[PDB]
Amino acid sequence: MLLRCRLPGGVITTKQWQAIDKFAGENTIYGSIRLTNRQTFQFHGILKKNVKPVHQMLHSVGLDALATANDMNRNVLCTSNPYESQLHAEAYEWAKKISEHLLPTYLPRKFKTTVVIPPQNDIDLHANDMNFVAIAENGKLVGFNLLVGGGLSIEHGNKKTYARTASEFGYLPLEHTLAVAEAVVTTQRDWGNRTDRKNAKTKYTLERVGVETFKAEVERRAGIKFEPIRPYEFTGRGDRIGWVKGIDDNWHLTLFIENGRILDYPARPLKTGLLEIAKIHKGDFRITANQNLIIAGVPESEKAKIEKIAKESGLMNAVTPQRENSMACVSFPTCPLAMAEAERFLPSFIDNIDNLMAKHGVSDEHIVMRVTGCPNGCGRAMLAEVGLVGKAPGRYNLHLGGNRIGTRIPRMYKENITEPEILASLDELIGRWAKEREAGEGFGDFTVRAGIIRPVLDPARDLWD
Ligand code: SRM
Ligand code: SF4
Ligand SMILES: [K+]
Repeated sequence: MLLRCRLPGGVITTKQWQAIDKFAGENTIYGSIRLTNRQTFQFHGILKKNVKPVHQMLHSVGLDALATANDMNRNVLCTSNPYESQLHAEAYEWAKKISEHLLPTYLPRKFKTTVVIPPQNDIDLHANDMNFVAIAENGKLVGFNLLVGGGLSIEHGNKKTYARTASEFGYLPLEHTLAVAEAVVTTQRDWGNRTDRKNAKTKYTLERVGVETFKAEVERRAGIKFEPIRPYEFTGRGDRIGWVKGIDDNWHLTLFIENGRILDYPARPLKTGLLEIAKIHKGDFRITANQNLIIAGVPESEKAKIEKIAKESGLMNAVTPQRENSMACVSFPTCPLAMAEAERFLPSFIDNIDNLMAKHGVSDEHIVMRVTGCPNGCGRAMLAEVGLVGKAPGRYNLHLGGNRIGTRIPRMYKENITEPEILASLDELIGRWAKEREAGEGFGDFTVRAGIIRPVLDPARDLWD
């Protein structure tokens, strides 16, 4: 009653879309397509009668789901809508090559990989084991900076677990990408703590052996020496909602989809709308790491026809910058591990946050705000400026002090509190931010600067109070 597709970089054809739309509507309990924050999609509630039909459906359009249980990798991410549009094709080709290279070495724990195009960190590289940060010259990839060892999962009350950001190893020319990817994976395979499953992730391996030790073994196995890191900076993690110009005469329409949940709602036929777009659209779709959808490669002559369907179906309903930059995991009703609501909580929670932002005169601003239903961390709250981590029904740990670009873990601020208490705290804090912030200063950076919360500087040692 849960299927998830392999879909490197989130790129899905309109023929593939029509097939998964038909299956979702006819052969699942919930009737939805759920976009995931690893750039793929899920069905919910597949009856026993429809388990063979769904793998045959995927195969009929060239898709595979083939998970996982004995076979550990997850979907390889790729920046969906780079500002330098010409870089996407090559970066996506490399995400596909890496994905195919790592198809079945049993790993100690699942392993997550990304291809990132600065200045966008939409794929949230610090949540991932292995990250290839693209470096380009003259519109062509020349190589990657490698960052290793991110991961967000924690267990409540267990100070031996922690979220960790990823560590820079150095730069590699493009030709060494697959050798380096294999070397990182096999080093983790060999050095990971297999016995203790809560200690098996690469983030723990790196802390046990040291970054230089792991890096040296990767160099030896890959047959390379890393070069110094080549400069890169991120400016944000959000999607580019609306129309942006791509390559040639093409345009990309990114649609905000709340929680990535695609279903026909009253007066908002989101699912039928996307089907009608799939039937006329000349290009592909791209599922983003923010659970949104890009209608990619629209010729200028077709913009008006695509926008008409999107507007009439509810897919272009205006929301605040705050809502565009908020995210939650699935949680209830389908997740067996859920402690508190996330997806079903987020719309009314952000309604309340929207009122606080307006009350303090910052309705045009945003705070990267995420809700995760339990500390496994799928909603990526442990990279948010404001993160909520489910503890029990209606109760969350409130974390503060991440940043807009996702390079710092937020420390826990208040433990095991309800929504009214969270909103009361955030009302006070957003008020202070609005009045005391420096020009362009984000909410998370402010809570650190103003001494509201201490920063997390070295998570393996200082995440836990
Ligand atoms: C759908 C998604 C959340 C979303 O709203 O988008 C999701 C949903 C679930 N995740 Fe995940 N995870 C999703 C991204 C993540 C991420 C974020 C990311 O990868 O960018 C994390 C934190 C990053 C990390 O791994 O450190 C994440 C860490 C987990 C973990 C904890 C892993 C660990 O190291 O301890 C579990 C539990 C487990 O593996 O035992 C888990 C388990 C689950 C399961 C399958 C629960 C289960 O084991 O039975 C969830 C199914 C819920 C449902 O009913 O659909 N999921 N999960 C994401 C699907 C991504 C995908 O296509 O593969
Ligand atoms: S964070 Fe917990 S509740 Fe949310 S989807 Fe992941 S496992 Fe389920
Ligand atoms: K979304």
